[PDB]
Amino acid sequence: KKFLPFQQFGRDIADTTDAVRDPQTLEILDITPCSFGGVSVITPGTNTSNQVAVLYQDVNCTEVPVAIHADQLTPTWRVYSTGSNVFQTRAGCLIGAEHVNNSYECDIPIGAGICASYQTSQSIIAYTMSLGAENS
Amino acid sequence: NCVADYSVLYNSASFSTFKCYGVSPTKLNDLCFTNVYADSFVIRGDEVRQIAPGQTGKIADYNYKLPDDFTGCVIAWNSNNLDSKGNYNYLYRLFRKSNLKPFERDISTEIYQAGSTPCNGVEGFNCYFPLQSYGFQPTNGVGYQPYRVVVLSFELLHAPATVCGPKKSTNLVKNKCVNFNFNGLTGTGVLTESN
Amino acid sequence: NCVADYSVLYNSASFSTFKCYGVSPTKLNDLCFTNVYADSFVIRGDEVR
Amino acid sequence: VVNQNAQALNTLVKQLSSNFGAISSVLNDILSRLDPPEAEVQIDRLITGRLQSLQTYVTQQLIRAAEIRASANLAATKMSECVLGQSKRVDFCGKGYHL
Amino acid sequence: VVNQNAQALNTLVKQLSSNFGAISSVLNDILSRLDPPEAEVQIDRLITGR
Amino acid sequence: VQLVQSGSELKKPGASVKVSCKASGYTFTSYAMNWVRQAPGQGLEWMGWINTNTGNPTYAQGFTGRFVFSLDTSVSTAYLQISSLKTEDTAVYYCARELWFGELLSGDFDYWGQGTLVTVSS
Amino acid sequence: SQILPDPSKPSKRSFIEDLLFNKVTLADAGFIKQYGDCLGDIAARDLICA
Amino acid sequence: QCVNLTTRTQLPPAYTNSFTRGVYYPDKVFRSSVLHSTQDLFLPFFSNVTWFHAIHVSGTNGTKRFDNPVLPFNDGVYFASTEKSNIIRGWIFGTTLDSKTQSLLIVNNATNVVIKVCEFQFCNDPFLGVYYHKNNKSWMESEFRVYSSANNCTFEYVSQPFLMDLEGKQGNFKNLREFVFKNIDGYFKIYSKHTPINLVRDLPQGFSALEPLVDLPIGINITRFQTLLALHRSYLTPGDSSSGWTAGAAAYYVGYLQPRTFLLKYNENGTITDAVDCALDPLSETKCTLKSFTVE
Amino acid sequence: SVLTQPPSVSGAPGQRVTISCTGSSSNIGAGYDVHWYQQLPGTAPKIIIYDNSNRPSGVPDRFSGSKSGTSASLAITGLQAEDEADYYCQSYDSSLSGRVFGGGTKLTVL
Ligand SMILES: *[C@@H]1O[C@H](CO)[C@@H](O[C@@H]2O[C@H](CO)[C@@H](O)[C@H](O)[C@H]2NC(C)=O)[C@H](O)[C@H]1NC(C)=O
Ligand SMILES: *[C@@H]1O[C@H](CO)[C@@H](O)[C@H](O)[C@H]1NC(C)=O
Ligand SMILES: *[C@@H]1O[C@H](CO)[C@@H](O)[C@H](O)[C@H]1NC(C)=O
Ligand SMILES: *[C@@H]1O[C@H](CO)[C@@H](O)[C@H](O)[C@H]1NC(C)=O
Ligand SMILES: *[C@@H]1O[C@H](CO)[C@@H](O)[C@H](O)[C@H]1NC(C)=O
Ligand SMILES: *[C@@H]1O[C@H](CO)[C@@H](O)[C@H](O)[C@H]1NC(C)=O
Ligand SMILES: *[C@@H]1O[C@H](CO)[C@@H](O)[C@H](O)[C@H]1NC(C)=O
Ligand SMILES: *[C@@H]1O[C@H](CO)[C@@H](O)[C@H](O)[C@H]1NC(C)=O
Ligand SMILES: *[C@@H]1O[C@H](CO)[C@@H](O)[C@H](O)[C@H]1NC(C)=O
Ligand SMILES: *[C@@H]1O[C@H](CO)[C@@H](O)[C@H](O)[C@H]1NC(C)=O
Repeated sequence: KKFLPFQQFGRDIADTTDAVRDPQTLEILDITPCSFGGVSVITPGTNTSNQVAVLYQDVNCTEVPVAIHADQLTPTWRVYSTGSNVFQTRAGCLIGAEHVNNSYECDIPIGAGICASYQTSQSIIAYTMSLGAENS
Repeated sequence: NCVADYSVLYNSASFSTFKCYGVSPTKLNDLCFTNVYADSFVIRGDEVRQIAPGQTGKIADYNYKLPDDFTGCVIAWNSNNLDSKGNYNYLYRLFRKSNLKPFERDISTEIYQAGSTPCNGVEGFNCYFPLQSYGFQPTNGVGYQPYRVVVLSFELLHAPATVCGPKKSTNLVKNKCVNFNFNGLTGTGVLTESN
Repeated sequence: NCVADYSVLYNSASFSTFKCYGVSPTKLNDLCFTNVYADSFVIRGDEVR
Repeated sequence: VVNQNAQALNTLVKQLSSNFGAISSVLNDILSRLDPPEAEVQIDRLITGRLQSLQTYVTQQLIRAAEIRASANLAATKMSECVLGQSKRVDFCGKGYHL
Repeated sequence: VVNQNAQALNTLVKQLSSNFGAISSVLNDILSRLDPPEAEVQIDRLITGR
Repeated sequence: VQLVQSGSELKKPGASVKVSCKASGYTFTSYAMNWVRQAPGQGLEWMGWINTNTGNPTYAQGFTGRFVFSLDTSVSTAYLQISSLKTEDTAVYYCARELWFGELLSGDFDYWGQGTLVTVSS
Repeated sequence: SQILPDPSKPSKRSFIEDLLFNKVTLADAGFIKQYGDCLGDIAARDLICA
Repeated sequence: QCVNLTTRTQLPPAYTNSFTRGVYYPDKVFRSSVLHSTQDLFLPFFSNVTWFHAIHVSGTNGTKRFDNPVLPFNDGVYFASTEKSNIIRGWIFGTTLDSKTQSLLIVNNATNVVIKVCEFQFCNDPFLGVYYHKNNKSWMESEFRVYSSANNCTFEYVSQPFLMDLEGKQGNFKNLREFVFKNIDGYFKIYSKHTPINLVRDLPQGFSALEPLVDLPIGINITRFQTLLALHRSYLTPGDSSSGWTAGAAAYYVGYLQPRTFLLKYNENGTITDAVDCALDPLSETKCTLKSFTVE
Repeated sequence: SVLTQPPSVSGAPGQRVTISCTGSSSNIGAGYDVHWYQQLPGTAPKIIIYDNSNRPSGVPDRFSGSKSGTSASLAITGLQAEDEADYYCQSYDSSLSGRVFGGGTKLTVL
């Protein structure tokens, strides 16, 4: 952004600061907040089971411990922010879901054709939905 | 564990300043009170506004701080004929490394320093004794005469109360809509038996 | 060209009237005020209000 | 229909616990601690908060009533066609050739 | 439908620019400028408007 | 507090075998790890213990060299490795939990594992 | 016989209609003579009284 | 006067797991059959709690572990103790503990419970000496060394006189005392509950709700705290006052609170039976947001 | 082993049988405690008495033991059918031996 000379800071349509200038080196910066509160959880009924999987909405699986600051949280939050069963899709990042190549009828919808269900050694699986039986 | 007749204090002319925040002064005798606490000290008179909650100042930050949810009353009156004589016994704190928490005191007399000087009990460069006295004289004008301040703090309906107003307990009536009063808790309705 | 802390003016006893509206006195030094106008006069003691 | 009505009714009841910035959420507490020269500045915050909750509840009830109105009109149309006669329309009176 | 959704979202974003009688439309300036006893009075108006 | 060990193994003489022990339900670095063997139809023998903090083993008499004690704190699983297996090494090996009290250990084995059966035969 | 009403039950509901009535549960306290209670009742602690 | 303690085995402490402990009543308002959210200082679920021991084992050398160290005092602490001979006799709270800033003292010297907030010149190693004679079977205490001076004081509280057993029980721990200390607006709020238990050598697994015990308007600045312990002297411990002693088996746990969100469950009897930590795991966080302990 | 145990004991159901144990001045005479373990056939050993007098949680009141200087003993009261197992004693000897277990004693219930 060509900051003509003494024009220092910036704001968006919602008057929140998006650009600013360092008062010492006169360099130009861009501003993007970092809070995150949009978490989603895919779980079966409590009368059925107690296993729980969590979807991280619209965030990459490689940037989870920085956006949520998991290292300053409980280890239970850390183990659900970094684990073996970590999957990235169009909807976001899933941690705890067991990705499989099979296709079944949708049980718990997530988005972008991704559905989860409880499968037996019981665990929460994640799979692409099936439109139906192939026919000709 | 008493009955507090508040109608002998605010109606009297002995106090030149009387205001309350959590309750109205006229509605003090119809409520029951839990854990009433009384604080008392002497004020030069021109900083009595700092005793009010949510106010900045020397006495508020470093001598006596009130919380923002302070439910109580502050009582102030002139005491020039009683405390002044050049009375140097009434001291107050000027400096501290941090602002005081609400409802706390600091009687430490360590030597304050305002830089990199490692003063150890010596009033060196920018090293000061943290306490000074007013020096109340009878010839002092308004704003410098000594003012005795009494602060009351308490809780409301948090527990079975021990302090109550000077109101007699009437006979209990039931099965008709009446204005009840249970230790300061008022309302209207039929009071039904229950087990 | 101020590096002056704003707290030193009102912790002294040399003042009599000091009440601020737009900026709270507790964080005067925490904000940079670009430029400051300094106006002064002498009036009677009952005209302070 | 049962659960949304129960949830909205419980949300209506639980909204009285909010003080909306006042000293207390109990009307009798303000009336017993304050005088009408200075109690009315605390009452109207509870008036505005509770009235706005009542506006929100009735608005949601009106939207839900329109949804039931669409379903009831569909149910009356299905009753007047599938029950009172035979419908040539496809997949209206169930899947397949309706009898 | 697309234009109605875009207009509604743009109006929702633009409604944050209103101060609703407060000294400023941004909460950070009020928090960095005022003590909490009057900051809460500003936040009441801002919260009510939003 | 569970002490899950590995399964049963059948090994030839002169070979090497590794035995793992999973611990859970407790702070693994707080308690010392102990290993106790038992020949079939015989008494229990204590071949030593290994600290969970520093990982230094402390073998008993006759178990030096052939027996290796090791662990790692990522999974918190103790390891028992035996080299140059002979016929007299056929025994069940048990894991014992002992609180880390200091340089002098107590005599309280509160929890024991299910045991690991190793048989050396041709 | 499953859909026609039967004279055995006091109500004129059929077997299918009786199954439909029993399969509906309420998360709130039900509408059954609720002002017969909440008056002279010791156990006046429920959702429909409040 | 003051005497230092010798022949002790100085060792670093250990850690253990606190299974949903430290939950206390946030207010004195009766609730029943309702889930109530709250915003207050609490012990987070499955947190690391520091382990301390006061155990002198038998043998030639043994391990004379007698740990009463100075520990930091955060915005809130959680204290739990398993006792069989009433070894823990209270705590001390303050900032410097050298008669430069005033400090408070909570000591139970058998007969009375003493609460004093004075200018205490605290000892380097405070302890309480209990003597066991052999001419008869008395278990009196004759040593009281907690502080050096009590020059300036501002608060004083003495409870009614009573008696306790002071007996050297040989069995396992049977009394579990849990404490929660807070310092908000000069009010030293204490939450406590005495619960019988039958364990051996660990913090028990379970849930408990601590009732409010007493509120102390003190108004002092507390940054550090230390725990008082008892001491046994008999004919089996020869030497001077610095070495002729034995510990007597006892243990306690020290944990730190944290500003958290809790979902509290009240049963039909009006007692807290379960709690949900809203910042522990996404399952309990969803339970907290949905305000349901169950979720379809 | 340094700790010496009887080979086997027998007794009727319901009466009292006492199992003895002897050591030396370096294991029991040195002041170290003696622990006792019960091992059902095919299962892991289970300690029933620790610190010479104390029963862990869940242990029935029929089990009791004591020590007297160099020797130590354990007592069984009210024998039943489920007590048919092998009992093992252990303690701490000096540093040349460390932990020393007993010889084992099979208890017979007629
Ligand atoms: C117990 O030992 C400690 C040292 O570990 C003694 O501590 C004194 O500490 C002050 C400041 O904390 C020093 O100025 C003194 O010089 C220390 N004393 C000595 C002798 O070095 C403590 O005094 C000892 N207790 C007793 C009763 O002597
Ligand atoms: C401020 O000082 C730094 C340090 O010398 C220098 O790099 C920078 O260019 C200066 N900025 C201005 C605007 O003078
Ligand atoms: C709940 O679980 C029980 C068994 O634990 C089962 O019998 C019952 O049918 C389940 N209920 C539902 C609604 O699935
Ligand atoms: C699933 O398919 C991917 C390629 O799309 C393959 O790499 C992977 O091995 C497959 N997994 C299974 C279990 O078949
Ligand atoms: C407890 O400490 C261990 C290491 O000492 C650490 O891995 C773990 O995350 C800690 N847990 C908590 C709740 O602090
Ligand atoms: C145990 O005590 C004896 C006698 O004081 C001493 O010789 C020996 O070194 C001690 N043991 C250890 C490990 O220090
Ligand atoms: C006998 O016991 C009493 C109290 O039980 C005690 O005060 C006294 O000192 C004891 N006798 C001797 C000689 O110590
Ligand atoms: C209390 O402290 C003062 C110093 O501020 C001192 O002069 C006085 O002697 C102290 N009181 C007592 C009883 O020692
Ligand atoms: C209490 O004492 C500590 C010790 O340095 C100090 O940092 C702090 O400002 C004091 N006040 C409060 C309120 O913590
Ligand atoms: C509740 O109180 C009743 C009456 O004392 C008692 O019988 C019952 O055991 C208590 N607990 C529960 C869970 O009902």
